Amino acid sequence: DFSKAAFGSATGLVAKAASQTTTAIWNLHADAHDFSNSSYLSKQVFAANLAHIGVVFIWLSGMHFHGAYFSNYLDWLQDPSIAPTAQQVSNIANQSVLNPIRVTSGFFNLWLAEGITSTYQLKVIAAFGLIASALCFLGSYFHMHSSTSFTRVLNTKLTSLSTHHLVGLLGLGSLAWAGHLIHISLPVNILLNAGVAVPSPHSLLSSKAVATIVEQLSFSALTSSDGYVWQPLVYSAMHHFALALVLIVGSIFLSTASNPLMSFTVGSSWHLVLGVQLFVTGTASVLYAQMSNAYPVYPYLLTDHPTVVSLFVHHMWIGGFFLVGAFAHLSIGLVRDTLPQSFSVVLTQRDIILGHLTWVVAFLGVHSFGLYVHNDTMQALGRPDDMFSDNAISLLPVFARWSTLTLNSTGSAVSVLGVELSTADFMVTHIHAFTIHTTVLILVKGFLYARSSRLVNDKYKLDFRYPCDGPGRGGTCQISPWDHVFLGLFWMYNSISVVIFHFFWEYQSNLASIKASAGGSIRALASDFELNSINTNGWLRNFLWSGAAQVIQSYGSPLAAYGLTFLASHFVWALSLMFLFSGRGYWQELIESVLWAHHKLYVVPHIQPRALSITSGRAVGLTHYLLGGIGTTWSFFLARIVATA
Amino acid sequence: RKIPAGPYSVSVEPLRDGATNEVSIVTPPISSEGVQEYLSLAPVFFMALAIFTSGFAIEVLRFFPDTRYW
Amino acid sequence: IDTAPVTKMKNLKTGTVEVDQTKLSVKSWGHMEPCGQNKKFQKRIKDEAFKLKKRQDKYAKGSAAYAGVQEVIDQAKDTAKAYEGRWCGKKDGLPRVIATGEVTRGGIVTPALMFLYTTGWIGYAGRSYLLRTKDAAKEIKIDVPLALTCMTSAFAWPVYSWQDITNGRFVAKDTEIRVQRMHMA
Amino acid sequence: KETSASVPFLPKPKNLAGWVGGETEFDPIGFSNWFDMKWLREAELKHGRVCMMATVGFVLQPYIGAYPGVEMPADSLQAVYAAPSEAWFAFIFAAGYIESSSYNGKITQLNMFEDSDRVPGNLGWGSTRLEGMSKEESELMQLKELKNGRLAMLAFSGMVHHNIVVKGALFPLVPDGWTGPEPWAVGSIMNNMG
Amino acid sequence: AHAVKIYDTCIGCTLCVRACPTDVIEMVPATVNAAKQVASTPRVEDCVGCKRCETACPTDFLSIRVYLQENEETQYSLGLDLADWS
Ligand code: CLA
Ligand code: CLA
Ligand code: CLA
Ligand SMILES: CC1=C(C#C/C(C)=C/C=C/C(C)=C/C=C/C=C(C)/C=C/C=C(C)/C=C/[C@@]23O[C@]2(C)C[C@@H](O)CC3(C)C)C(C)(C)C[C@H](O)C1
Ligand SMILES: CC1=C(C/C=C(\C)CCC[C@H](C)CCC[C@H](C)CCCC(C)C)C(=O)c2ccccc2C1=O
Ligand code: SF4
Ligand code: SF4
Ligand code: SF4
Repeated sequence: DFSKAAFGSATGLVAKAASQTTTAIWNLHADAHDFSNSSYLSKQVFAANLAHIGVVFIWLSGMHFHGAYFSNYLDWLQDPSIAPTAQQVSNIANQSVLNPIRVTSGFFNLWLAEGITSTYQLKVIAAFGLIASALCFLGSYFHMHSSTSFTRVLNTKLTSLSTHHLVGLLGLGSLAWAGHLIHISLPVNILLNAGVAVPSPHSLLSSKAVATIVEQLSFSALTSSDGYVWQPLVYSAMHHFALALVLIVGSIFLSTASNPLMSFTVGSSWHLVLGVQLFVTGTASVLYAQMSNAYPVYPYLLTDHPTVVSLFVHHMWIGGFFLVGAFAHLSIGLVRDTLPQSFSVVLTQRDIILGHLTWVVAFLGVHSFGLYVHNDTMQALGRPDDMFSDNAISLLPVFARWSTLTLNSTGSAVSVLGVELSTADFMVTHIHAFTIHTTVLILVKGFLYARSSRLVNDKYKLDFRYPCDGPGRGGTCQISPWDHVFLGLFWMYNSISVVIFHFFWEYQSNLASIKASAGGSIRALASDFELNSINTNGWLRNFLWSGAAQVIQSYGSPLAAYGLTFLASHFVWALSLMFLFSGRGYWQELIESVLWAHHKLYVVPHIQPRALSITSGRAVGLTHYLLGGIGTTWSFFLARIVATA
Repeated sequence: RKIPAGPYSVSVEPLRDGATNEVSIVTPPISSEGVQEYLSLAPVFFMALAIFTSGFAIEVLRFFPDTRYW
Repeated sequence: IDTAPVTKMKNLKTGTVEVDQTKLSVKSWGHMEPCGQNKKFQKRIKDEAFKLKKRQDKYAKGSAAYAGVQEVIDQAKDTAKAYEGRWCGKKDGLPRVIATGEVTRGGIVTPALMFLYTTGWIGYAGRSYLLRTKDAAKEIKIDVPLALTCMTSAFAWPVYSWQDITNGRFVAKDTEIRVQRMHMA
Repeated sequence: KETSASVPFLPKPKNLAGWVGGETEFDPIGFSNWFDMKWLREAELKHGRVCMMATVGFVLQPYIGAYPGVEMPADSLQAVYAAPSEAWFAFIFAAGYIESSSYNGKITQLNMFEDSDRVPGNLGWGSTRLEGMSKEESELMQLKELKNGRLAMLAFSGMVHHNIVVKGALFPLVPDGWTGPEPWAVGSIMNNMG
Repeated sequence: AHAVKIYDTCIGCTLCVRACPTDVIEMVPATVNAAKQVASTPRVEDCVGCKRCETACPTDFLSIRVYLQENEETQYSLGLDLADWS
């Protein structure tokens, strides 16, 4: 019965002759998670969320298992300066060169921040992660097959959901983590930094340990508690306690009696909630990426440069992807709602908002890339004093160089964070602003021109994802909100690539500058980024071509895998070009000739070979483009930062 | 089924009288014929074939490293 | 101030092109020699062994990593001994593949035959399944007993295929299949 | 309802009704329902015959020496290495001719038992002895052949793997100072602390 | 003006009429199909060229054919909304 319905999609695919094509298979994959509007839509969504939680628990259990069995975590504990490796590679083919793979996910620093000192603890965490994944799968099953409809959670029970998330989940989790810190993560780090052995973590919950050995509640303990690797954990514990208190207090001191989803259908309500949630998660990922190197929070984290770079770049990419998906699902919710009258002011200011954003994007692009091209031209013409640099026309970011304010018992973050900015920082920040504005322009245009436009006046009848409306009106390709998300994903790729390039070059420049020695204290400019990141040629020479030596000379070394992934990423990126530049009709005719060749030999497949649909071709091209570009940057960054740091 | 529940539900109808001592097995009513049919799907069958071929190649490479007998 | 290395042509004004029959064999070619006495190949093997030993020295004696690198070293030694019979140039030392057609060490005829048999097996198994399952349902839903029957029965593809080709059951008449005649031929 | 005589906790498998070894009706997995029984019986008979000849060869090879020149190794596994190339080619040619003329080219699972009266495992080598006798006696002889075939299949597998574990000849079983087989080499998921 | 044509294979579906976003196709009586009606395009000047009519035609090939004529673009064929040429 249930097993029969497991392949029910395939049975329906083969039931009708119209669905006996490869296009039907691609539609079956594309419409996999597109849970259609029905009485059980909310059940399906919640069960899918719980299943994903189980999948993430499987991933966490696997990571802890690798830390327990296939990692040098104990050696890293004895010497944090060593390379953290947590992936053994068996001797198959000839891959033995890369047998220890330096993991840059920061799990060693995280576990040290959690008070984990024995691989047995990692084994226990892996086992409990598998147990939690099993429980999540059981719950997802149950909710999909036997539970409440959940249709009231976004409109009727939204107050209960929001209040529970505010108090229970968020506040109680922060409070519990503060307790964990104060009780086992601070004392274990104390006894590790002091090198006085670590007892069982439960023995710290004895009321006879340092909890009552001394009642002094400041920075004074046995011998000399002057460990500065330990203070970030103290600050984290204080932050979590304060955050739990403020969340609990403000939740009961908040109205929360305003649900803007009364006017939206359940499917559109789910899509809008997903969009806003994706926006919040993406901006949180970007904020964490900035704060990871802005503020030290994990033990021996800043010392491990590949880990810092990987965390920053990964979370920037995830934030960009989720920010794009936010507008994607906002567009889906708007176009799939029967009466989305809520966005009346913005659908009636469609052209005003879009055109002002268009001017903003045009202005930012011309100005930023013209500063860059002007510097390129002046340096080429031998006119370094006409460039935009510190030794020339100076675009000093004055608004950056001021945070002075009345003290009122504060410190540290009352300034520009102790870093001086120059013309290169100004220009690259404006490049970032322009690229972000262009991505937002594409996404907002897709949202606004989703139900109707001056070109096509019934785009809401065409749903969210359609290839075009036809070659009429001069041509109407790529008008769909899906196609706007498709272009916004390219522009997000461009924006985040430039952002991570800026971060990586600044990071390497700072590492080289702090490698002055000790006596060298006039860094002049030096600061390879600050001196060279003012030209497109400067980038192309001193960042891409300069750092590519590590990734292209990695053959025969443990980074040969990074070199091979570099090549494979280029290959996938050019294959994307193949998919993006070409069109469905040609490939259909080529498949017609190939299918004649098949029929000539009595082969005759019945699932009729159809080339990828227009939207499917665009999606495949975009997937390959993102994979190739992100993989190239991944291989390049990792090889450069592991070989040189 | 007046209460809106999803298709293929192992849930008893929530509109019941006083507490019932009834047996409501929460396990999927799967079928051996259905399971065999599902594992015979083109994705499942061909991914299993690909896994078998890949593992066979892995073992051949392990026990006969490189092309020593060329 | 000099140009690229100038090569010397044969001013073949004799009116005949002489092909030496004794030079139609790998052993008679002056630019490739067996890997056993190729000094460059031996140097490559020595460098590989030295690098493997250097990698091994990082890990202490008796550790699992030491044993892994030791097995890698043994594999490299056995591979070198096997490759000593190959043909590897005179200045590169990298073993070559001889695609002339001579049955030699590192040749192509035997690998070509093995691959062609295997993939004719694959194609004939697929074609037999499609012929005995003329249905999209059985294409999306693989009939595993029948599929494996065809797969294990395609071992006789080279002879069955030729019999069908010569008996007209393999190819299809051009007037019975969907052929492109939209130009109204 | 009906249950298999051999396996009382499993259903009685069909397609084993009229067959030589079908009275014990042993088929738990149930390849009977999936495959043609004629092909399964032909394969079982061929495996049994091949393995009986293989068993007597494996036992008697270190005895009956070899071809003038080759040294039949005591451990019969190395006889493939000690075999001349001409001997291997002759063996391959003989096996190919014997197994390809036996079915007139219908030597495949799709075409072997498609003609009509292809009796499973009846290649015509002395079938006249069964042409006489009395049904029950002929079926008894066929059952003797089947049971010996199964026994020799398992026995030859055991001989090969005994020569693998001992790394020696078959007959000097459990050499002096055995103390159990050597632990298996090469890595695994449990070798790298799985 | 993108020329739009109707051929004998039309079977009076009226789907091409319902698919037109500018009221180009129109159903005339005829004695060639069982439906006793055949599409016609008397208002081709309004045809934008979207080929929605071709997407809705069930015949083996398009009984209604839209031939794009890029050298004869019109404000009605180009779908101009902010520019007037009349
Ligand atoms: C919380 C995260 C989240 C969730 C729950 C959803 C949920 C949904 N999205 Mg969505 N989306 C998200 C984030 C999310 N999205 C983000 C961040 C983006 C921007 C990138 C998008 C962009 C997007 C588009 C453009 C569309 C959706 C659509 C959908 C719906 C159907 C999805 C489907 O069938 O996919 C099925 C699953 C797949 C297709 C997965 C295939 C694998 C992908 C394509 C590539 C993965 C490559 C992998 C990472 C690399 C491989 C490893 C490598 C080493 C080889 C569903 C409601 C579709 C829709 O119609 O909505 C109604 C739709 O058209 N989304
Ligand atoms: C868009 C970015 C950009 C910017 C800001 C500059 C800036 C400059 N370039 Mg330059 N350049 C650029 C791109 C850019 N370049 C590119 C892409 C190239 C390659 C072709 C060059 C090639 C180039 C050369 C070859 C030379 C310069 C030179 C110069 C300098 C003098 C230019 C001049 O005469 O100004 C002209 C400025 C104006 C006419 C005014 C326009 C801006 C006004 C103020 C806008 C006001 C808008 C207003 C506020 C709207 C509101 C009004 C309302 C309130 C009423 C100046 C620093 C020269 C130099 O060496 O100087 C250092 C020079 O010889 N440039
Ligand atoms: C029954 C399976 C089958 C058979 C007999 C053939 C046979 C043929 N194909 Mg073909 N093909 C197949 C599947 C098959 N194809 C599939 C699944 C695809 C989609 C990827 C293609 C895509 C394809 C293209 C694009 C071309 C051919 C071409 C050809 C011809 C030249 C041989 C060649 O280049 O092969 C090369 C084969 C491939 C590149 C794709 C192989 C993909 C897999 C390995 C094949 C599937 C095997 C099947 C699943 C076995 C299942 C058995 C089981 C059900 C029992 C030849 C008539 C060429 C042609 O027309 O030349 C005249 C040509 O240009 N084919
Ligand atoms: C059919 C026919 C004919 C014929 C015939 C022929 C050739 C008939 C041949 C029958 C034949 C040859 C039957 C062999 C059985 C071998 C068995 C059962 C093996 C047992 C082996 C067993 C049970 C186990 C052995 C162990 O090894 C194991 C597993 C582990 C070791 O540590 C210990 C030992 C050693 C104990 C005619 C008459 C010639 C002409 C007629 O026209 C047609
Ligand atoms: C190539 C191409 C096709 C043809 C693509 C098809 C027919 C998809 C089928 C490709 C098969 C499924 C590839 C299978 C995977 C490959 C064998 C590679 C992956 C596995 C290897 C790495 C071993 C389109 O349909 C198309 C449509 C619209 C715009 C552009 C294009 C386009 O560029
Ligand atoms: S080119 Fe493709 S996407 Fe553009 S209008 Fe024509 S069919 Fe539509
Ligand atoms: S859809 Fe096609 S067949 Fe039907 S009436 Fe219109 S033109 Fe004629
Ligand atoms: S192309 Fe569009 S506007 Fe023109 S006739 Fe067809 S449906 Fe009407």
